[PDB]
Amino acid sequence: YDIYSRLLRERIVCVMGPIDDSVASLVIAQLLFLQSESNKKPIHMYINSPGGVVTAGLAIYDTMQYILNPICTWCVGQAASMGSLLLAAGTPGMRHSLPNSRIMIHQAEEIMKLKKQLYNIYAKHTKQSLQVIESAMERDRYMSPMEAQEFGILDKVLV
Amino acid sequence: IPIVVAYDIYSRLLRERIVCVMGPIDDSVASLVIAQLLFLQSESNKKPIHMYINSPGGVVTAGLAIYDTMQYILNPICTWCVGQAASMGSLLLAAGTPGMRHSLPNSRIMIHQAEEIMKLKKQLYNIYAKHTKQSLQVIESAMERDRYMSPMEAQEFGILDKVLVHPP
Amino acid sequence: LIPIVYDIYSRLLRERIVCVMGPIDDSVASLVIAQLLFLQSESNKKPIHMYINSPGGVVTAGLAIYDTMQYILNPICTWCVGQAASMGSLLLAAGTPGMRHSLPNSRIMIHQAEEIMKLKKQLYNIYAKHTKQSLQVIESAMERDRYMSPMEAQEFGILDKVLVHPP
Amino acid sequence: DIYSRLLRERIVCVMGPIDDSVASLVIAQLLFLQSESNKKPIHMYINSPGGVVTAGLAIYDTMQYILNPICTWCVGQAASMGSLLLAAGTPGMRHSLPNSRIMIHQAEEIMKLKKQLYNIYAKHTKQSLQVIESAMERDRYMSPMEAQEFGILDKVLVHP
Amino acid sequence: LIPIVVERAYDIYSRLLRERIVCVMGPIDDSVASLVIAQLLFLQSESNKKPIHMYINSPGGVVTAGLAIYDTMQYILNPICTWCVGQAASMGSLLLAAGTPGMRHSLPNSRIMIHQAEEIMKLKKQLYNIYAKHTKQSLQVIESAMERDRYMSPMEAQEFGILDKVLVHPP
Amino acid sequence: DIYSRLLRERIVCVMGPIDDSVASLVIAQLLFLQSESNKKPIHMYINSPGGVVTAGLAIYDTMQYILNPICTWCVGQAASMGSLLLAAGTPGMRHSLPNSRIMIHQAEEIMKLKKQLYNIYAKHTKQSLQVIESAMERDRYMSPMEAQEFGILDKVLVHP
Amino acid sequence: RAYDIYSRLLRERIVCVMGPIDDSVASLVIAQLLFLQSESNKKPIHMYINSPGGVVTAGLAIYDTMQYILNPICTWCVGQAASMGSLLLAAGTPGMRHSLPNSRIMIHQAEEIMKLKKQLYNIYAKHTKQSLQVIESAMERDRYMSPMEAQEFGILDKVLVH
Repeated sequence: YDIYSRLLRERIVCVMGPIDDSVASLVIAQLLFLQSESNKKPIHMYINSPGGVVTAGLAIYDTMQYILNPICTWCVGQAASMGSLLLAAGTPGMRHSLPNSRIMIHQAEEIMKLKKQLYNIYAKHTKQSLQVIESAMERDRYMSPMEAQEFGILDKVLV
Repeated sequence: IPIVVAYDIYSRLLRERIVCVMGPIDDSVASLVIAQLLFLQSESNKKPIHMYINSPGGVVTAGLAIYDTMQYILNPICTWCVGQAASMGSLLLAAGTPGMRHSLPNSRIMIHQAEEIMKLKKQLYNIYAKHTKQSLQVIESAMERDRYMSPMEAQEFGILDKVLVHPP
Repeated sequence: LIPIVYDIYSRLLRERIVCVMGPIDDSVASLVIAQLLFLQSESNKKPIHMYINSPGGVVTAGLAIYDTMQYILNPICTWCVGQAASMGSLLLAAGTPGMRHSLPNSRIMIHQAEEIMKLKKQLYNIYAKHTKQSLQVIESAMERDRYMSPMEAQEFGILDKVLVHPP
Repeated sequence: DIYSRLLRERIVCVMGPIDDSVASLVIAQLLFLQSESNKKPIHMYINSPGGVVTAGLAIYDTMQYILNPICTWCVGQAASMGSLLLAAGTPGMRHSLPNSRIMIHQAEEIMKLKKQLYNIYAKHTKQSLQVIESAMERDRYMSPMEAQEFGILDKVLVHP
Repeated sequence: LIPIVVERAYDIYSRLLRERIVCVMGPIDDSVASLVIAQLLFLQSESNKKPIHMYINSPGGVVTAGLAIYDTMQYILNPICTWCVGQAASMGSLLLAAGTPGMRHSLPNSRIMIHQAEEIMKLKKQLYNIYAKHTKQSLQVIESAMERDRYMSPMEAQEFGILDKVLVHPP
Repeated sequence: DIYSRLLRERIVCVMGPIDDSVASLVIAQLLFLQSESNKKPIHMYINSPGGVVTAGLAIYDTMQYILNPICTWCVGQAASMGSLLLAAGTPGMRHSLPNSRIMIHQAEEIMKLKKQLYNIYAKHTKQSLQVIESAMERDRYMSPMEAQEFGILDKVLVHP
Repeated sequence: RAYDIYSRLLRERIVCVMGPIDDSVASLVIAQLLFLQSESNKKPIHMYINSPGGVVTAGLAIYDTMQYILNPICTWCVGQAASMGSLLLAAGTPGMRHSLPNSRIMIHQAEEIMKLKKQLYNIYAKHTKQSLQVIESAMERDRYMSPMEAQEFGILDKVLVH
C-alpha cells in the first residue's frame, strides 16, 4: 500500500495540485470504483487546488453530482477557482474547511458560454442569485473561510 | 497513481468492464483500447461494456481503428461522455450501441475536425450518417461549422441518447 | 500505462495474438521476431494472429520480420487495423494465402546508394510472390503515393477478405 | 524503504523544500497515524530551505487538528514555513540539536497572508505582536540559543 | 516494453536465454558488449558442450567493443551458431563469421557488409588478419573487397566464405 | 540490493556529494543503526567532493548524538564537509587508506556559519583556532600521513 | 536485464568494471569487493576490465581497496584498458593479470595534478617492476600497446592466445 492507496480504502480521494486531465482521470476512476464498492457510504475529498482546466474541473463536477454517494469536501490550504467549485459541490451541510484556508472563486465566445454555465452552477450550489455571483466572480480576491461560510460556499469552518 | 489490493486502479475498473479513453487519441491509446476490448469480449459475448470518453481529438486513423473494433465486437457498448468529446471522440461517442450513448449534462461535444484527407472525410461523413441518421449535406454543413454543442442539443442531432441529470 | 495484475500484451501474447503497432524499427523487430520464435516453440501447427497498425518503418527491420514470418511453419493470420503503410502492407501480405484480413475502414498503402534500388527489386519480387500479380504491375502501383481502401486490397491480392462481422 | 520503515516508529521526515507534493505526503502520514492511535506522539524531523506559504499552513492546521502530541525535531535548517512548522510542534516538546539554524523571515491577500502568520507565531511563541512583527522583518538566521530565548524551541539538546 | 511471459516470469529475452539464444540486436556498444559478454560466460557455465545461438542484427558499432565480444566467442569452447537476420554490417559481419565453420548462417533476405589516433590503422590491420583467418580468403582479396562500400547478398557472402548456409526452411 | 546488504553489516556509504537528499538518507540510516544495537560499532565510508554546509552539519550533529562508536573510513577523497565527517569519528577509530586525498578547505551569515566550522574542527583536531584558520584557508589536498599529524586521522592502513 | 545476470555473476565472484570509471562505478565496485571478501577470506576474485579510463581519485579508491583485500584478485582485460583502468589491470595479484589475444592497453591519462602524477608513477613502478624513469617516458606516450607489448612491459603476465 502506498499511503494514497491506504487512504483510498478509507474512501478519501485527494485532489491536490493543478487539476489537469490526468488528475481528473484518477479522480473519476477512484470515484467510480468507490461507488461500485458502495452505493451508500460517504466519500471524503480533500481539496488543495491552485487552479484547473475548466473542462477538466467540469468533468469532475459532473461526476460528483451524477454519483449517488454523499461527498464531503475539505479545504486544506487553498481551493482556487476550479477547486472552489468542487468544494461547493460537495453534499450540502458537509463542506468543511480548515482555519487558515484560502478560497478564491474568481477565474473567443465558447469560453463565455462555458463561463455562463459556471455562473449558473455557482448560483445553484451557493444559493446566491446570478447577479450577486456576477460581481463576486469579477472581484479577483481570495477570501478567508469565515467570509466563505457567510457567502454560502462552506458549511462549518473547523478549527 | 493509486494502487488497489495488486491492481492498478485502471486494472480494477477493467474488471468492472470500464475502458477509460482519455487524452488525445493516438496509436498507443488505440493499441491499448483495442487490446482492452478484445480481452473484455473474450470474457463475455453479452455483457455490456462501458467506455468513458474525455478526449480532445486525435489521429484520424487511430479513431477509425477503435471505431472498427467497436463495430466488430458483439457486446453492447455504453458510451459515456465526461468533459469533452471533440473530433474523433465524437465518432467514438456516436459509435456506441444506438439507444444507450448516455452523457453527462455539462459535457461539450464537437463533431468538427492532398486528396487523402478529402477521400477520408467522405468516409467520416458516411459513418456519422449511419449512427446519427442525418443527411450527408446536413453533416457537411454541421461538420463545417466549428462550435461546441450541448448534450441537450447533441441529442437533437442524435449523437447522444440520454442525458442523465442523475442516475435514474 | 498498461493494465496489470501480467499486462494485457503478455495476456494477448498468450493467445497467440502478436501485436505490431507503431512504426517498425529495429527495436520492435527484435521483439516481434522473438515472440514468433517463442510461439513456434510452444506449438507449430496452431494459428498465430498478427495485428498490423503501422505507418511504415525501416526497410531492413521489416524484411527481418518478413523472412522470419516465412521461416516458421505456423499459419499467420494478419489483421489490418487502421494502417498498413509501406512495410506494414508487406507484413500484411506475408500471411498464409487466404487469411490476410482487414477491418472495413483501414488504409493500406504500398508506396515507399546502390543498395536502395537493389532493395526495391527485392521489394518488387517479394510483393509479387505473395500477391501473384506481375512484376511491372507492382512497379506501377508503388510509383504513385496514395492510400487505397480495403476493397481494392482484395482485388490486388494483398487481402483475401474484409470482415465487417465474423462469419 | 528506510523512509517507510521510519513510519512504523511514528517518524515523519519533512525534509527538502515544502511544496504541495511534500504537503500531500506529510498530511497523509499524519492522518494515518492518528487513525492508528490518539495517544502516542508523532516525531517530525524538519529540514527545509523554504516553502510555499499555503502549503506550510496546510501542514500547520493539520498539525493543530490532530489529537496527537507532536514532537518536533529540527535538524539542520528549519527556515521560513519550516519555522512555522518548528513552532507548530506541541508546546513543551520542541527540540533541536545544537548546530542547526533557524530563520523566521519570508496583492492585499499577501498582506493578509503575512498578517495571519503573525498571529500563529504569537500564539505558540507567546511573544507579543510587535516583537514578532519586527523579528520576521529581520533577514537574519538565528542561532538555536537565540531561538530558545525567543521561545520557538523548548529544548536545545546536547547529547541526550 | 518487453512482454513478460510467465513460467517466476521471464522477459521474452530471458526466455530465449533458457534456450541458449543470445540476441545481439542493435548497434554494438560498450553496454551491449558487457551484456553479451556476460551472457556468453554464463552460458559456458551453463554447459561445457551444448551449442549457443547468436542472432545478429547490428548496423555496426565500436570496433573495440566488437572485438571484446569476438574474443570471448573464440575463447568459449562451446559451438556457436551465428544467424544473420535483418542486417549484419561492419563489426556484426565479423561476429557473423566468428561462428564455427560450417555453422554460420543467414536468412534468405539479409543484407551483409564487411566495410566498416593511428591505432585506427594498427587495429584495421588487425581486422584484416582476423578476417583472413575466418573467411579463408587471402589478405589481398579482403583488402580490396573491404574498401568497396556495398551491401552483399547472402549468396555473395556465401561464396566469400563468411557463411555456410542460406536456407528457406530449417531443412 | 548491495547497499542494503552492507547496511546489514552496519556500513553507511556517504558516496558522492553531501546534498540535502543524501543527508536525509544518512541521518535516517544512522538512527536505524542506533536502534539495531546500542553498543555495536557503526562504520562509515566517505568519498565526497563536498556538499552543502548545512546538510553536512546535519550529518555531523547526528553522528555526535548517536551513542555508538563511529568508524569513519576514508576511501578516495574527503573534501570540504567530508573531512569534518571524517574528523567526527569517535577518537581512536578514524582511518584512511594510503592513497586517499583529504581537503579541509572551504555575507555575515556565511561568516557566522563558517565561524561554527572553526570550533567544530578545533575541538576534534585539538588545534588552536588560529591554526585551524590558516589550515582551512589553503586550497590544497593533503596526504593521510600529513593529515595524521594535523589531527584528522588515527591510522593510515595498508592491510588490516 | 543488465543487473540480475551480474548478480548471478557476483555469485561466481566476477566483478564487471566496464564503462568510464566514475565515483558511482567506483563506489559500487568497492562495495562488491568488500562484500566478496566478507564471503570468504581466501578464495579468488575475478575482475573484468573494459574501460576507457575515468576519474583518478575514484580509480585510486578502487586501487586502494584492491591492495587492501586479502583474497587474491585476478584481472581479465577484455577490449580496451585505458589510463586509470590500466592501473586496475596492473594491480591484480602478480601472476594473475591476463588479457585476450587482441585487447588494447594504454597507460597515458594546480599542484594537485602534479602530485597525483607522482604517486601514480610509484604504483605503476611497484607493480610493473619498471624504473620511475621508464614509467615517466612510457606514460608520456599516447600509443596503445598490443597485449604482447604489455606482457614484455610487465603490466600483464600471460595472454590467452589459446
